[PDB]
Order: sequence, then structure tokens, then C-alpha cells
Amino acid sequence: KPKLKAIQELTQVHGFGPRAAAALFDREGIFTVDELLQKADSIPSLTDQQRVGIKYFYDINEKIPMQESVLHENYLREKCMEVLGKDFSILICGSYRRRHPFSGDVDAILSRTLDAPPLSEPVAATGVLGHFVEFLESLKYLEATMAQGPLKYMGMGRLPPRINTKVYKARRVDIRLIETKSVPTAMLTFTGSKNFNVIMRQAAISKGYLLNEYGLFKLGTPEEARGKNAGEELGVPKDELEDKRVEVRSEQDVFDVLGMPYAKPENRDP
DNA sequence: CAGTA
DNA sequence: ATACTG
Ligand SMILES: Cc1cn([C@H]2CC[C@@H](COP(=O)(O)OP(=O)(O)OP(=O)(O)O)O2)c(=O)[nH]c1=O
Ligand SMILES: [Mg+2]
Ligand code: NA
Repeated sequence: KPKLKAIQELTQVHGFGPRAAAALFDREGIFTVDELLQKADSIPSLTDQQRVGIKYFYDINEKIPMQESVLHENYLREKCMEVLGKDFSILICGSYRRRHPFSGDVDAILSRTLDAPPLSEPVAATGVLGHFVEFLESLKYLEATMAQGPLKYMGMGRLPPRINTKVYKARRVDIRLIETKSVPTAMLTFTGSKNFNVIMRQAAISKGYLLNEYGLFKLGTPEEARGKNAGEELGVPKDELEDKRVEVRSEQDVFDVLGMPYAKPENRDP
């Protein structure tokens, strides 16, 4: 049992799951978070992402008050306009959009507007997420990176000091780049809650649909339906899946097609 | 697969 | 339930 308490302890750190916690206990004799923090630098196996979880342990365990999330929203929207221009927009989802007084992180969607001209390739292929991230890094807002690819960024963002002088904690910031036609389904997914998404996706299954952030897809009967995911690359469904899309313009559209009563974001905590 | 949205 | 990065 000694290593069971250790695992439950060590998995409190961002980037450490049961597997990594066991290795720490067995190969390092480390059994407390406090020891992990004091020793991390002398452990070479740790990845760059685990190192961020350790360095920002204090900040990461503090919740963000709604008033500060409003400031992150305004900041990201302004910087988006400055460096990407009017073709793009930022929307903050997660527990903030569900109107919780506190949130664990900042969940942002970056997407092209309905008015922006259509592209000839997936928007992710333009490198735009990386350009936006570099801009935020030059401003010293983004100060550490956990993971980054062409669709999803996870890092630590800190609002600049405001003038007495107010100094802010670094916060977990997640940015997802989403195609225009996928925005209504991405708003559903990234607003959650987690349990709400599972319930709605189960409802889809029962009616012969696939629901994800990219769309609502009508698969048909259980047999007609029959490797990384259901069939998307760079944020775009493969043609065979795209052909199944039921176009939607609003969250309400999705509730309606699935025969579920509409719920406001603040009522999505089952 | 591990770990996190 | 379904998905992205390492
Ligand atoms: C974990 C998880 C999350 N999601 C969606 C649904 C929510 C958003 C945000 O995730 P968060 O963990 O930040 O959720 P949040 O509700 O924003 O709460 P915090 O206040 O940030 O903890 O992602 C999911 O589909 N499957 C999952 O396993
Ligand atoms: Mg969140
Ligand atoms: Na963890």
C-alpha cells in the first residue's frame, strides 16, 4: 500500500499519471509531491511538459475568479485582432461560459468568421495557431509551453501587471483552432461540462449519429456505421465522413436533432 | 499507449 | 464519448 498513497499524491502534479507516479516511487524512491519539486532538476527522464507542471505547481492549484477570466477574454480578443486581423475571432468557453464564479483554466476557441473568405486547405495548415502563439510569447503573456501542435496549444499565460501595482498569477491557457463550419459543435464540446458531453454523445449514438467538436454526422444503422479518431485530419473530416454531416448553425440545432431539451450553458452541470 | 481536454 | 500531442 505505501506506493498507493504515493501514486494518489504524485498524480496531483500536471503531467503525471499513475504510470509516471509508479516509476518515480520505484526508480527514485520519491513518495511525496514536496520531494518531487525539490528534486525535479536532478531527474533527467522527466519530459518538458512534466517540468512545467512542477515549476508552476503553486499557480496551477489556484482557481481563476470570473473577473480575471473577463480580462483574459478581452486580452486574447485584442491581441487576435492586432496580429491576425478581422478574419479571426476568439471565444472563451469552459466553466467560465457556464457562469461559474471560479474556473480551473482558460478554454479558448480560435476560428475564422462567417464573413472571412474560404481557404483552399485546412486552416491549421496555414500555421496560424503558431503565429498567434509566437505573438503572445513576444508580449510575455505566454511564458511556458506544455504541448503544442497545429490544432491545440496548452501553456501558461499571465496578464501583464496593472497600475498600487497588481501582479497576476500565471494561468493554464488552452487554445483550440477550429474550422468555421465546426464552430457551433465546438462551442458545445469546449463548454461542457465533461459529463454533459458524454450524455449528449450517448444520445447521438442511440439515434445513429456521431457527435464531436467538428460536427454532427448521421451514420445510419449500427451496421452501416461499422485509427486515431473517427476520421479527421488537421481538423477536417475525411470526405466519407464529411458526406454524412448534418449542417448546424446553433447549439440549439444539435439539441433539436437529438431530441433533447435545450439547456443554457449555466445548466450544463449534470 | 499516457496524460489531459 | 471522443479527441490532440508526446
Ligand atoms: C476533461 C474533459 C473535458 N472535456 C471538454 C468539456 C469541458 C472542456 C474544458 O475542459 P476542463 O477540463 O477545462 O473543463 P471545465 O468544465 O472548463 O472546468 P475547469 O473549471 O476548467 O476545471 O473540455 C471533454 O470533452 N472531455 C473531458 O474528459
Ligand atoms: Mg476549463
Ligand atoms: Na496529474
